[PDB]
Amino acid sequence: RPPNIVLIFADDLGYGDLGCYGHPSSTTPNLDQLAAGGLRFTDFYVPVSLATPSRAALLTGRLPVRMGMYPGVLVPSSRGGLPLEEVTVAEVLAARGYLTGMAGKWHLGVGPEGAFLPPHQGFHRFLGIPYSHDQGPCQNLTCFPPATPCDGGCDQGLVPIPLLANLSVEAQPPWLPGLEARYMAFAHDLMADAQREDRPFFLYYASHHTHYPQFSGQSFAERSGRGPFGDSLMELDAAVGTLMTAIGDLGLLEETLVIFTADNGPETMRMSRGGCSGLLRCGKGTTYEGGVREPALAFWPGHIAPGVTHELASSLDLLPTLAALAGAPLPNVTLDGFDLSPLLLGTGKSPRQSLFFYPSYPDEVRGVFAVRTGKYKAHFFTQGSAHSDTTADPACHASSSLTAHEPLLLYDLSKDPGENYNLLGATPEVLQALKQLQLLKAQLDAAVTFGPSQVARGEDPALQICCHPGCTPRPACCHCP
Amino acid sequence: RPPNIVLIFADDLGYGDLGCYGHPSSTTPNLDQLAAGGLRFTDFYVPVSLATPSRAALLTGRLPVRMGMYPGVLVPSSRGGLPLEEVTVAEVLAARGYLTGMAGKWHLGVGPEGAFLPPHQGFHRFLGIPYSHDQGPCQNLTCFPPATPCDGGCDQGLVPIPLLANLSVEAQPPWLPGLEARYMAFAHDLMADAQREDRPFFLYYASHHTHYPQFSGQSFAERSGRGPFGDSLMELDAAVGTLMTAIGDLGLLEETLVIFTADNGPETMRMSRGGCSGLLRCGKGTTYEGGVREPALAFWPGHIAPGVTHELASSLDLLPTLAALAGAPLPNVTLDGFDLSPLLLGTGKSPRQSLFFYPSYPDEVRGVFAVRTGKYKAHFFTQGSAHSDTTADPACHASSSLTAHEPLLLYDLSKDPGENYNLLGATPEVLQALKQLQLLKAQLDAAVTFGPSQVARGEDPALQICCHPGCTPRPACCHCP
Ligand SMILES: *[C@H]1O[C@H](CO)[C@@H](O[C@H]2O[C@H](CO)[C@@H](O)[C@H](O)[C@H]2NC(C)=O)[C@H](O)[C@H]1NC(C)=O
Ligand SMILES: *[C@H]1O[C@H](CO)[C@@H](O[C@H]2O[C@H](CO)[C@@H](O)[C@H](O)[C@H]2NC(C)=O)[C@H](O)[C@H]1NC(C)=O
Ligand SMILES: [Mg+2]
Ligand SMILES: [Mg+2]
Repeated sequence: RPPNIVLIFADDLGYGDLGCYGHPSSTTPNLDQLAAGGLRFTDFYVPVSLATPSRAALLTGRLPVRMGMYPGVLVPSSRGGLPLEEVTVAEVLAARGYLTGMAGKWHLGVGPEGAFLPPHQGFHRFLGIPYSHDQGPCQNLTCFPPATPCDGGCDQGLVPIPLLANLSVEAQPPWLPGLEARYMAFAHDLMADAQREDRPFFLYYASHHTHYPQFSGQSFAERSGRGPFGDSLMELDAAVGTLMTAIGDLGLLEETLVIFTADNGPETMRMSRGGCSGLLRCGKGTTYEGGVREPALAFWPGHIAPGVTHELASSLDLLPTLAALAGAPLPNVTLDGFDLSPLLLGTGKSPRQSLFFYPSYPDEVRGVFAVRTGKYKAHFFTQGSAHSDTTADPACHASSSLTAHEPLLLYDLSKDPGENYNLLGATPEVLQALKQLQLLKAQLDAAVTFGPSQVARGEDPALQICCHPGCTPRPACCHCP
Repeated sequence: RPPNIVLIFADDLGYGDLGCYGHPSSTTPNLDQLAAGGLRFTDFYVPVSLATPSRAALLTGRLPVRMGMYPGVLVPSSRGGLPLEEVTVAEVLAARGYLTGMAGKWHLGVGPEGAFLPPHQGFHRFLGIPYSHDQGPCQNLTCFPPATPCDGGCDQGLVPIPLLANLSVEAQPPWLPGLEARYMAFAHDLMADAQREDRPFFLYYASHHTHYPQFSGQSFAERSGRGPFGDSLMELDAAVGTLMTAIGDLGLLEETLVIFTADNGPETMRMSRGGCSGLLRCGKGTTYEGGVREPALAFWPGHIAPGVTHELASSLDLLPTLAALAGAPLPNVTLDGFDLSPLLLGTGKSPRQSLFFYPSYPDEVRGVFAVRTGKYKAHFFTQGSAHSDTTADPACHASSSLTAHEPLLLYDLSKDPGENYNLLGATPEVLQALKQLQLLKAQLDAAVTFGPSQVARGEDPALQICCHPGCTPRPACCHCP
């Protein structure tokens, strides 16, 4: 039968944050053990280094511009959302009869009467926050018990963060030192109900770690030895340990595929309360490797042998791989990913040779910003971001503005993953890579027409979720902790 | 009985070059397996990030300025050398009756009739090159067989590189695609003779990898998928695999302690033919973490359990640990390291709380440049280096000149290992760290008197080794390949 699937997606976590990706001070013992008994990717990517667009791509296997998920990210007042018409992974697995569930951050739209909420896009069960946890004021929230407050305040002028159960406000705001526990219990129940009914489950655990502001429950506060960002990552790692114990307990180890990855690179503007891209350059919000190249682990005892692949892979390849693996059929839409099951099961290579990267603010005159083929990556356009400010590398700062490069900038990632030495600063291998990259951009730009933007549909304060509907004064009357 | 000891010391290799320290493209399967069954350090250091001074410190357990090993490094014409009077590790183990042997780079002086060569400082056996392999012309050497030449030429105006056997020129220059093989065989014989005579051996394998220029034998050329720097590191890794097979073969696994580390950070001026410091800042020649913080593995089946320590350690601590472990007595000299055996054997903590860092060009008016206590590191002086040029971080370049900092620059390495956020840009933990660091520098600077420099004793071309003594014209007549 099709396997049970657990998909864990961390938030704003970098390529060099796990212990097993080199960090000297992180504490992530469950993830290290999951890498030690599974496949660790060195070259897995996401196509855009922001939250919404990354989350859309993972769930539909489709580049975000195809469906209007740009520019920037959605906010609480947002009129727009991932069209209902797109077929998510949960829609696909639901129809093969999976009990589907999601815990955590959705950030894929809310809408008039919550029409874009997960329960409309194929999850049977949903306990979570519908957008990032810092999108609503937090100067009064506790981030670390007993009463260490969240740092800095978060977004102002908005309803507190709502924890939701399907479409109902279960709390507003929730108590952050307790979210993990709520989420483990929801996960545990979903698994056990699925055993109960003889059916495979699909759990989508989209953690809030390690997005700003950092938080954790008391068993982690001040125990990772890397400060708040670590306490928070140690908690995500202990949630993973929990899912894994529960998989043990129900005797489901060899029947569950478990993937871990993250939506985008670190927010280095948070300084030492943000993540680390390791040897890679820059972070969140850019098309440099540090923003789009993420950690990725695939673990399935008895099906995937412990190792390290350098094959190309993308979050875009998850719907199709999982569809394949569960004998479910693919939507009748154009897809930008591929089935990676041969690579997972060790009977093949990855079919993916290229990757296309779009910036946070794309546009049809400029098209794709960077393309990777084999070991080479070309950048046609370059640009820093305020999510990546504060590091010593000036190309990452928001003062590095949009600059065009013709001839393109060319890096061989196998020797210069750090993207330091432009090879066009000659050889025949180089001229052949340049001609291929130039043609893959012109091909893609000529063939993709952007979907009309969801984010420019604007904002309506009246779409903000409220615990005490119709109350007054808005937004402070919404609440019910 | 005291264990057999193998000490492997790589050259110009960075903290993020091993596969197990995060690199995405290196191929180092034996070292990864050695980490997987042993202790991987995250915070091991060397006190100066140049070759000579690092090599002096490791062998004597003493800060290089105590014995005149500054500034810069020794050259072939150098009149000076590590005084005979210093007691090396090999001297110490010899007197407890170890069969002692060294293969590889010595760079600790040559002298009039080779008075500073290893055979005078306690090794019974020596097959190697007495200084770096690029210190003599290489435009005509082959670096990768069948006939790929070394890149760039190396040093000019000098005798070719001599391979030596005790004090005799066995070759000049040697064939670089064959060094590994010579070195494995010498190592194999030394082990097996030591079994034969019922005595513990001490092998000091100081590889030439991954110093410029890169080279390897044909089984590695073009097979690591990271280019020449990788082919070269893949060869060092396959030498490690060989030592390990040989340890197996003689049935010596649980009686041999094996340590791996490297003398100093990467030479990023070699660009993509140089190493990678990972998330750490800068490289070779600086007192930033990327120049002084090195990979370090301790492997001893049945004595050291597989893990990861974050305890402080230094190359300075090796003589005393090994002396302890072999029940040999310590020289009657002031030592700057400590016995780490409790940490190795899991019955203790490291005794080391502080580390003192000197620059490549030290002086008694300025004294130590950086000090680490617990998780904090202070920099009293900062400075870039031409060994670290070419990266995006401007503080590493040789155009960043010697700048004093009062108040000191203060970093908490557990949250900011990358040395980005000066904490003095307030708190009581901070003021207490500042006062302690300021006092550890003034204490050390007032108590260490520098030894008179060996390197300023000057140069005599006549000290250059010659295969065909008395020939003419010097230096090209020296040779005998
Ligand atoms: C809200 O929606 C779902 C689905 O209706 C709730 O559903 C589940 O709850 C019970 C068992 O866990 C059963 O009464 C329902 O059959 C079951 N539904 C399915 C399809 O499994 C759920 O409790 C709410 N979501 C969550 C967990 O918050
Ligand atoms: C040069 O010096 C050493 C020591 O004299 C040589 O010594 C070893 O060689 C033989 C066995 O390997 C024996 O004849 C000697 O007893 C032995 N010496 C010791 C003390 O072990 C050695 O071959 C030369 N160095 C090397 C290996 O190059
Ligand atoms: Mg995100
Ligand atoms: Mg060196």
